[PDB]
Amino acid sequence: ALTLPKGIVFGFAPITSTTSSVTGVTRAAPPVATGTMLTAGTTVLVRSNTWTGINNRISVVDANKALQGFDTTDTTTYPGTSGPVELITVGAFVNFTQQGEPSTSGGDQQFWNGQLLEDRSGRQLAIPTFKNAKTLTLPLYMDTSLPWYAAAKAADARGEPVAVRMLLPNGDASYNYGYMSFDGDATITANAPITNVATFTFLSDSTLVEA
Amino acid sequence: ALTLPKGIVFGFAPITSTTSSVTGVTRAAPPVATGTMLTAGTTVLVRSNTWTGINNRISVVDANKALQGFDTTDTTTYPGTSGPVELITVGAFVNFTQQGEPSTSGGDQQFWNGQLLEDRSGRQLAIPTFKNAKTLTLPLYMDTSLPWYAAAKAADARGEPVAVRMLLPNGDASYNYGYMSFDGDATITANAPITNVATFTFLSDSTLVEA
Amino acid sequence: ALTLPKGIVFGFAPITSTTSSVTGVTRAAPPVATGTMLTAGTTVLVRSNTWTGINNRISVVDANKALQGFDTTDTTTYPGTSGPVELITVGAFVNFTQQGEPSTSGGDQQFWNGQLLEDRSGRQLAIPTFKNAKTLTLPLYMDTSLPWYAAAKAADARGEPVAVRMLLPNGDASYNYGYMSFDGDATITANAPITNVATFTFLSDSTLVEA
Amino acid sequence: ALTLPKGIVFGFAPITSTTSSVTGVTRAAPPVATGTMLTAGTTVLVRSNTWTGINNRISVVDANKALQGFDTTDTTTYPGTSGPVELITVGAFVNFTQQGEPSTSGGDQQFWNGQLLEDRSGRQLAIPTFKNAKTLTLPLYMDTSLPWYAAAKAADARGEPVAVRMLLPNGDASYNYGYMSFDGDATITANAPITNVATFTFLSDSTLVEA
Amino acid sequence: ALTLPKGIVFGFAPITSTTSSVTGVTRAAPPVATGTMLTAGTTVLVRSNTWTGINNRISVVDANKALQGFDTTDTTTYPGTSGPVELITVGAFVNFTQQGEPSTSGGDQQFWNGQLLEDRSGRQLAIPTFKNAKTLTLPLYMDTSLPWYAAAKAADARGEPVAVRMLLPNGDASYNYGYMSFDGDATITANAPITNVATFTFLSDSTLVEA
Amino acid sequence: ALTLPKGIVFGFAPITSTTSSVTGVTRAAPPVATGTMLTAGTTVLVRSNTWTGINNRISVVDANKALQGFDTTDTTTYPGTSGPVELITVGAFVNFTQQGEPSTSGGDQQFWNGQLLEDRSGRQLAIPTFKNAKTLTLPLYMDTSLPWYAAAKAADARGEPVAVRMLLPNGDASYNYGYMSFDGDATITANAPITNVATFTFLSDSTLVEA
Amino acid sequence: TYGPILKQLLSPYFSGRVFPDAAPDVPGQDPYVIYQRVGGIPTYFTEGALADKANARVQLEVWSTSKQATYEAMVHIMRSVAAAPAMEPLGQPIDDYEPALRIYGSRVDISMYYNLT
Amino acid sequence: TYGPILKQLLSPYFSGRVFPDAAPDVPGQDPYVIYQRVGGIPTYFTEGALADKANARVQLEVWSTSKQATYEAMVHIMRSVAAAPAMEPLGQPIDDYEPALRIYGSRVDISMYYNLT
Amino acid sequence: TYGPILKQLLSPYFSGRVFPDAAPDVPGQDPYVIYQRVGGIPTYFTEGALADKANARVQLEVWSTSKQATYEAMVHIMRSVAAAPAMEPLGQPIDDYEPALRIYGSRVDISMYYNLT
Repeated sequence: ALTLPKGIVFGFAPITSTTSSVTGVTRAAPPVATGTMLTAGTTVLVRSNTWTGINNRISVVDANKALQGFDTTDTTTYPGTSGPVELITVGAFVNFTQQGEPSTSGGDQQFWNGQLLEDRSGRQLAIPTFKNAKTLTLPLYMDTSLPWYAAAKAADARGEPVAVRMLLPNGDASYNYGYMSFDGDATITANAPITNVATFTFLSDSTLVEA
Repeated sequence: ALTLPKGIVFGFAPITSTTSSVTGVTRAAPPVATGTMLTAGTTVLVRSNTWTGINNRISVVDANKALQGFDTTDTTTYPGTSGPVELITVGAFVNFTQQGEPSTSGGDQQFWNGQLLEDRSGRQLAIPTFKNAKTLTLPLYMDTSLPWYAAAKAADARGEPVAVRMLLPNGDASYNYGYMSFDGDATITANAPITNVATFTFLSDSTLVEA
Repeated sequence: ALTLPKGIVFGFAPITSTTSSVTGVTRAAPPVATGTMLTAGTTVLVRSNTWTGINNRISVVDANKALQGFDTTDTTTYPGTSGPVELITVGAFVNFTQQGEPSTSGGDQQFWNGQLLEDRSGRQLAIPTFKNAKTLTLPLYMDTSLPWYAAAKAADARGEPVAVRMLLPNGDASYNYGYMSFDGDATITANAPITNVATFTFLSDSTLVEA
Repeated sequence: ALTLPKGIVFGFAPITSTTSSVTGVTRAAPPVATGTMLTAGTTVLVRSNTWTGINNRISVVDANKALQGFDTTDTTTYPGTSGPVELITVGAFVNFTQQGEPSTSGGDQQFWNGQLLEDRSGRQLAIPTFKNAKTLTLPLYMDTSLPWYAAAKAADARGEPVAVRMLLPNGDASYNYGYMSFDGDATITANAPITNVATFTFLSDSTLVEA
Repeated sequence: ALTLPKGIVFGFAPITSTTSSVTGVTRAAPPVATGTMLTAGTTVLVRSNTWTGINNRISVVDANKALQGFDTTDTTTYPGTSGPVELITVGAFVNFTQQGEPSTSGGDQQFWNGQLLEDRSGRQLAIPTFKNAKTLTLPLYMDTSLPWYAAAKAADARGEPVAVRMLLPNGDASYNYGYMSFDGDATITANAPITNVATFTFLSDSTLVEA
Repeated sequence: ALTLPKGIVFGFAPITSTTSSVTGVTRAAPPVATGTMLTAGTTVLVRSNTWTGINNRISVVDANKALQGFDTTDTTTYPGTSGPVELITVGAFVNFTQQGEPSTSGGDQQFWNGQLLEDRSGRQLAIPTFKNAKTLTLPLYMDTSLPWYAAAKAADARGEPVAVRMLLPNGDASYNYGYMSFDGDATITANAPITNVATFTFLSDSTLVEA
Repeated sequence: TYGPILKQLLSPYFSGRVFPDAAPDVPGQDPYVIYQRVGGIPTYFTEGALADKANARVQLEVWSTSKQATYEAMVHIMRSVAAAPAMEPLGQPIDDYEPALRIYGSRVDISMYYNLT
Repeated sequence: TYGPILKQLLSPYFSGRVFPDAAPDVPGQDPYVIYQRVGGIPTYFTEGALADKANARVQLEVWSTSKQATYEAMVHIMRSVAAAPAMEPLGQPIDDYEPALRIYGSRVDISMYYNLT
Repeated sequence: TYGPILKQLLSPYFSGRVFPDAAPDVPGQDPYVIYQRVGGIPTYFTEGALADKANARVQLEVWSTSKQATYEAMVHIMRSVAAAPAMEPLGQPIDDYEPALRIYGSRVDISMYYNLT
């Protein structure tokens, strides 16, 4: 056990417009896209309606025809049949270099407050709802003549969601769907070199493409 | 890599009234001002409308006839044709001496808050907008009989934008367009000499005149 | 360079009612009061209307007939002709003794906030206005049988502006126009002697009578 | 110089109802009560109307017939004639014993805020008014069988002003007019003995009966 | 002097319904209940109306027929005659064991704010009113099989005032009338044993049954 | 540009009784006087009959012998051909000092709404007609020995509409015509300095005078 | 330590008995002073140069043979340094005794701004 | 310590009398300098590599025989290091004395960014 | 210290001259490395067991005879440890000199996650 935070390399990719409508996601096994012609090993967004937990997540076509990273065998909260499903292909990944110490922040949960009068001891109830958004920060060391600089600045200016990858040295990954802010401006300090900051934000659940 | 914050010398210049209207900014290459008679090597403001990212930035006429520091080859967010473009010539630069430790502060990003009710887990969305203004501070050591003192006090009293330069010892520069506040009053401390503060504020993007 | 904060002695003087109306302030040179009969070397307030930067400042009649400490050669923001000018003579200065460590506080600048929607990147503008008031504090060591005690208490009770001098050991001065609060009450501490506080506040710019 | 805060012993006294109406307070000298029959050496309140600075202060009848501690020779803010003056005799003083470290707190001054638009530099004005109330604290060590305990508790319960004395070891005094709160309840700590707190508050100026 | 906070043992008792109406409380001496048949040495509440300072205090019948702990010889604020007086007998005391460090908190006093305009110096008045409630905390070490646990939990659930005793090792006591909250839930820490908290609150003055 | 209200000085001047009628008012070009003796720089009241656009406004003589503020090209809204246009000079201008925060008025356009017969879906008529009456309230701080005080205490008794100036820092102006009033004194607020409410009112067009 | 502006200031009382960092081989029974630099506050401009004045915190020690002599020497040093153009005394003296030579000492810190060149 | 970029910078004044961590067996009566690395700030990228430049805080000591010589040597060192491409002096010099050899010392810290390879 | 995963990593450059806590009796003039464990971060589960991996902060020292040799050895150690599966270098090297043997030293801390069994 004890996964370690060493060797983690980040990276982001744009969302293209090529689309498919493969149907046949089976709830029993790790879900399968029946008859898709997409070559096994392409990261593809899933935007299928009529299902709750597969709204805006990201996965890879692998194994025979399945999208590993889903466990939709639970069906008391997963009613109906699959039907039509959207599949948008994601582009290539641009990898950050010269990074600092990532520091995830946020993700607290906001209870409800209010009490039933009848209680003799006047107990106060707390009902959990509305988990806060979870962000990420990743200080970088500035250099204008690097591939990630221009791509990050452009993807900031576009103002559209991207697909963030968090690649462990083991060979796994943790794909996310969310926005991506960038600074692109020097941050002078006492003696440390010029530092540059790239903030993240996740709009859905996280997946794990086991490898 | 690892640009270092040593030997940085600041400086500001007024904005004059001499104007031109050179047309012919080409999107493909580093943009070129066709047929301008301005001598190569003059820092000139650009205030051309109908384009988003070239509103109030500053550059130098160099190479053959181009203004290095622009990368308007992206055109999905840069629609139309150049047409008329304004060019205002900037004066000479007055250099600060006896400076302290610059400390950039600000530049955070203000998300949006709000949630879709339909989510079973009650996920909270964060949408990025409205990046905060980024300032700068630069403590100086007071001396009334110095060239920068009178110029800074006058440029404060005028209440008009100036052009701030951040000259690295390498020979590069990072021109900005923005206001410029000054203190001009003693700040007595325990034992350190009398200190004087000059605050900055940037109203556009930053350019890099490679040299 | 490097003016040092050692040997600084403060002091305040009342504002009398003797008045003159000398005319003829010339913008070109260090301004001159034409034909004034006041003996050279008297600190005199200037309350001349129709000019922006000479409203409530203080200076000394010196040299031949000029009031050193003014640089009204700039005239793009100094329009019109001098005309009538007021001159009120200031009394004698009462010097503080047994002082502590002065600590100037305040003088920050309050920007404007608000953004242009059209910006693709959603840039936020900051416009500088409304610099905060700048105060001063000067702890003293209490003694009832001293000349400054009665004068300071009376000048507090009067509730009128005074003229504050900040005399460097070199022989220069920095006259100010502003109010003057006093405590006049013991401030007992753990073991240090009884301390007494005298707060200042400046209602105009500061002058420097070079000597 | 350098008065030291060692050996200071506090104490309070009630205000009785015996009253007189001696007239003849002379502004020139240290003020004199003409023809009063009160034995020299009795602390007497002064509640004479039609004068600003002698409203609710306390003094002693001493010398020949004067009340040392007043300096009403200034008359530009002291208009009119004395006329009738009230004199209430104060009782005997009960002295605190087993005291801790007094710590005066408060007494700040609340400026005015607001700016004249006409100023080119947008100067902000600060006008001093409304000095805050000045309190005092004096931790004591609890003991029920002591003379000061019952007197302090009763004078708290009465809810009326008293006359606070601050007796220096030199032999001087600093009489005040103000309220007097008491705690009278144990304050248990980690290891220090039980502590008891007595708060003060001054409703007028302070006097100094030189001795 | 110097009472020490070592060996203090707390304890609480319920308030029963047995009542009497003994009359004859004499103001001169330590007050006496004339002709009461209650055995000397029983802690009895006093709820006699028409008197200000004897509203909800607690005392013991001792000496011959007096209730030591009262000093109602002051009568300028104690007008009228005793008349009818209520006496409710209090039950037996349950003593806490395994206690921590008590820490009294609160009991500050809230002045009034506001100023008389006429004052030339603009003095600000502070008028004392409305002393805050004074609480107490007493961390305990949890053990379910102890006599105080069940009694404290039940007396919390009842929601009625109790009578709190603070027994010094000398043999004295300090009875109070007030509520009593309890936690009754584990508070896990880093390494210290499980801790349990019992909060107090006093609704009247405190008495001292000298012994 | 985004200018700010910093040096916005307001002024007024009573109109004299002179009448100068020199024709030359056209529609193709700005109205121009031909060979008049009014040197440029002294403002003129213009109330040309048979021309609605210059009904009750005021400009200043500029060009060589002309007045600006009328350089339109529409023909259906400016009838007639020149006519008896009178030129009334306006007295010496007096500026207010120590101005407060201005206040606008209702900027809502009055309507003319009804109902139509041919509709089957209940469409409601809505025809806005004309803007509502405008007023400007400018609070002003206390002084007595200032010329504008006498000017206002005379202009309130005069009871005539006056030409009002609104000025800008860089030389611009806006000469209008409309009502004004001055309430005198007795505006006593809580703790701010005494103010003097002043009220304007406008009925016609306001010109713009570049300078 | 800037030697000359301290030696010329402290010479008249001690008759030139001021030494840097070390007492001479035979210093005598008369009081003498030893000064030594033990740090300071930087005065280095970020642009790439340092000012012509530099702060320096010096230490001082007087070593007489009688207690009264060293007390007077220390009080004179404190007065002359507190009434000086650019120096300021911080802290209070600390005593010391040397049994082998039977001499009494003292010690106080001084903050001073001297001319680098 | 990156030797060459310090030795070539400080050679002209000291005539090549700069040594790492130790003075030679017979160093002479002329001033000489000893430098030694005593820490720094990390420049290690989290991705699994370290940059081609690395910070290092070096120490410096000048050991002349006369006080004036060491004062001039230290001030020259401070000027030449404050007017340098990538170095910066932090702190102020501290003096020291060695009675056995009768030499005067000095000591100041330097922050420098050198080329790792 | 987990010996094998450090010895096999640092053997090729030093030819197997890595020793735990002590140099051998006759170590020679060639550079060698000494490692020693000086603390770490706990990895103990509260339920009553400890994980199969445990953190440990080791120290390293290279002792050559020439300055260049120890500089190269330290830079190689830093590179090889910063490009490693589970180790990370924290801090910067500190130099040292041993006059008796005339050898130059170095010292740097390493944070590493090793396999307990």
